[PDB]
Amino acid sequence: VVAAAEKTKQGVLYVGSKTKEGVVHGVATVAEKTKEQVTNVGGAVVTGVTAVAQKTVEGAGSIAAATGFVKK
Amino acid sequence: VVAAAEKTKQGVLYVGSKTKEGVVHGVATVAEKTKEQVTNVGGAVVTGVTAVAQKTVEGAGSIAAATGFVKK
Amino acid sequence: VVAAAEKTKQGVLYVGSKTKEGVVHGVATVAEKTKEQVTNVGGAVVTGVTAVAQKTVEGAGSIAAATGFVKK
Amino acid sequence: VVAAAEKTKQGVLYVGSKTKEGVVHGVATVAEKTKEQVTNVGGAVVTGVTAVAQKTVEGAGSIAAATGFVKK
Amino acid sequence: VVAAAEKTKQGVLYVGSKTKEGVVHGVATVAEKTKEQVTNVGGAVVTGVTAVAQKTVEGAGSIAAATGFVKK
Amino acid sequence: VVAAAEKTKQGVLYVGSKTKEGVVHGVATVAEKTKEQVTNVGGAVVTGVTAVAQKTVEGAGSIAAATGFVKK
Amino acid sequence: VVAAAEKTKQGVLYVGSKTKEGVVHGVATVAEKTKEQVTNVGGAVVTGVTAVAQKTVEGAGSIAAATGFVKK
Amino acid sequence: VVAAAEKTKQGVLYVGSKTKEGVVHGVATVAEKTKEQVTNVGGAVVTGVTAVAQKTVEGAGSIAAATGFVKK
Amino acid sequence: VVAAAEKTKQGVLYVGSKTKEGVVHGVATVAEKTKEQVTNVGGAVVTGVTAVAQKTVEGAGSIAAATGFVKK
Amino acid sequence: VVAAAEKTKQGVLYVGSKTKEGVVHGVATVAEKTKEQVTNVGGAVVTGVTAVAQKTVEGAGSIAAATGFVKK
Amino acid sequence: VVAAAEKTKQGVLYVGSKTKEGVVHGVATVAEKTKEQVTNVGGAVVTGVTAVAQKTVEGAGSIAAATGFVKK
Amino acid sequence: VVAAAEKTKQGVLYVGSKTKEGVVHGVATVAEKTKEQVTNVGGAVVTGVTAVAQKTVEGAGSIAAATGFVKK
Repeated sequence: VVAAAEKTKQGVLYVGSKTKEGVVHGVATVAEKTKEQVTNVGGAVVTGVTAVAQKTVEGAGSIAAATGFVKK
Repeated sequence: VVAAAEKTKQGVLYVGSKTKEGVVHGVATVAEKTKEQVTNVGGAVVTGVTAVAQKTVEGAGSIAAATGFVKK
Repeated sequence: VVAAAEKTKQGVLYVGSKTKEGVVHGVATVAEKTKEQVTNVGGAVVTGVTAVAQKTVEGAGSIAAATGFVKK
Repeated sequence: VVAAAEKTKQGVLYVGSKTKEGVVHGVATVAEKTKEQVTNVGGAVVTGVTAVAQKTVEGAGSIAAATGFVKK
Repeated sequence: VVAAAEKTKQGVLYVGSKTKEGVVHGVATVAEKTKEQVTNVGGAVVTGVTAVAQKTVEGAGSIAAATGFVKK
Repeated sequence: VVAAAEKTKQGVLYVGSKTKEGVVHGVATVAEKTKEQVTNVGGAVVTGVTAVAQKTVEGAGSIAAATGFVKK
Repeated sequence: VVAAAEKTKQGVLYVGSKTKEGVVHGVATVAEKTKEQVTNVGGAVVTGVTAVAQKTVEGAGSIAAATGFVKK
Repeated sequence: VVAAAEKTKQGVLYVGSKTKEGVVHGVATVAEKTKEQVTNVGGAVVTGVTAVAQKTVEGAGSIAAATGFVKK
Repeated sequence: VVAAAEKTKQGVLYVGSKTKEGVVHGVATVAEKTKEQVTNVGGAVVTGVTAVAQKTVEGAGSIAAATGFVKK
Repeated sequence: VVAAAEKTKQGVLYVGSKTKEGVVHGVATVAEKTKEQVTNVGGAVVTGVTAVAQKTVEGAGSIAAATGFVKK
Repeated sequence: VVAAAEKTKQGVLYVGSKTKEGVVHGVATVAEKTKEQVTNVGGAVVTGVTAVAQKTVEGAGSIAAATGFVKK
Repeated sequence: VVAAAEKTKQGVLYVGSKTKEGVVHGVATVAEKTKEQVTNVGGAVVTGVTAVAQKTVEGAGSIAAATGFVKK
């Protein structure tokens, strides 16, 4: 799990949201009368009504993610 | 789990939200009469009604994340 | 878990929120009559009605996160 | 768990919130008639109605976080 | 758990909040008729109705956090 | 748990809060008829109705925090 | 315009209304840049969201109404 | 305009209203830049969200109404 | 305009209103830059959110109303 | 305008109102830059949020009302 | 304008109001830069948030009202 | 204007009001830069937050009211 980023040197961004009665649930877990469960999140969960990503990367960007599940 | 970032050197950002009766639940866990459960979050959970990410990276950016689950 | 950041050298940001009756729950855990549970958060949980991230990184930025779960 | 940051050298930020009856719960735990539970937070939990992060990093920034859970 | 920061050398920030009947709960724990529980916070919990972070890092910044849970 | 910071050398910040009937609870613990519980806080808990952090770091800043929980 | 009523002698009434955001306008008159207008009401105007009339007349009932408009 | 009523001799009434944000306007008149207008009410104007009339007349009832408009 | 009423001799009434943000306007008149207007009310104007009339007349009841408008 | 009433001889009334932020306007008149206007009320104006009339007439009741408007 | 009433001979009334921030205006008149206006009230204006009239008439009741407007 | 009343012979009344921040205006007149106005009240103006009239008339009751307006 190695991440690196380097940068060497030698407009209008409009988001308009007009909603009404917005109900958002990003990560939900409902367990009833069960025995064993695992909710494993290790990446990126984005939830919205107006989910906007403008000009996310304009330089050095590097996201390193890893998940592990071992059950011996 | 190594993260590195270096930078060597030698506009209008508008978000408009006009909502009404907004209910947001980012991370929720509901356990009733169960035995064993694991809610493991190790990444990035973003929840909103107007979730906007403008000009997130313009330089050296590097996010290193890792999760581990061992059950012997 | 090593994080590093170095920087060597040799506009209008508007967010407008006009809501009414906003109910927000970031991290919630509901346990009733259960036996064993683990709520493990080790990353980044962002919850809002108007969740805006403008110009987050413009220099040296590096977030290193790690989670571990061992059950022998 | 090592974090480092160094910087060597040789606008309008508006947030407008006009809400009414805002109820916020950042981190909540509800335990009724259970036996064992663990609420482990070791990262970053942000909760709001108008959660704005403007110009978070413009220099040397590095957040190192780690969590550990061992049950032998 | 080592944190370091060094800096060597050789605008308008407006937040406007106009709310009414705001109820905020940052960290809450409700235990009724249970046996064992642990609420462990070791990172950063931010809760608000208008949670604004403007120009957080402009120099040397490095936050090192770690949590440990051992149950033999 | 080592923290270091050094700095060697050789605007308008407005927050406006106009609320009414604001109830804030930062850290609360409710224990009824339980046996054992631990509320361990060792990081940073920020709670407010208008929680604003403007120009937090502009020099050498480094916060080192650590928590330990051992139950043999 | 003569009304008369005489009476000589020798259960469950349930109304259930569960609405949300109800806007009612019984008698409205909108005049803009006009010359002459007449709004003459002399009968019976009933306006509602749940307009219920149960067991209105069980005895002597007699409603006598009259309207007149003369323009010589 | 004569009204008379005589009476010679020789249960559960439930109304349930559960609303939210109810706006009621019984008699309204809007005049802008006009010359002449007449709003004449002489009968019975009933306006509501839950307008219930239960067992209005069980005896001698007689409503005599009259309106007149003369313009010579 | 003669009204008469004579009477010669020889349960549960429940109203339940549970509202929120109720705005009521019974009789309103808006005049702007006009010349002549007449608002004549001579009957019965009833305005409400929960307008209930239970068992209004059980005996001798007689309402005599009259309006007159002469413009020579 | 003659009213007469004679009477010769030889339960639970529950009203429940639970509101919040109730604004009531019975009789309102708005005049701006006009010349002539007349607001004539001579009947019965009832305005409320929970306007209840239970068992209004059980005996001799007679309301005689009259209005007059002469403009020669 | 004659009113007469004669009577010759030979329970639980509950009103429950639980409000919050109640603003009531019975009779209001707003005059700005006008010339002539008349607000004539001669009947019965009832304004409230919980306007209840229980068992108003059980005997001899007779209300005689009259209004007059002459403009020669 | 004659009123007469004669009577010849040969329970629990509960009102419960629990309000908060109640503003009441019975009769109001606002005059600004006008010329002529008349506010004539000759009937009955009732204004309240909990306006209750229980058992108003159980005997001889007769209210005689009259208003006059002459402008030659």
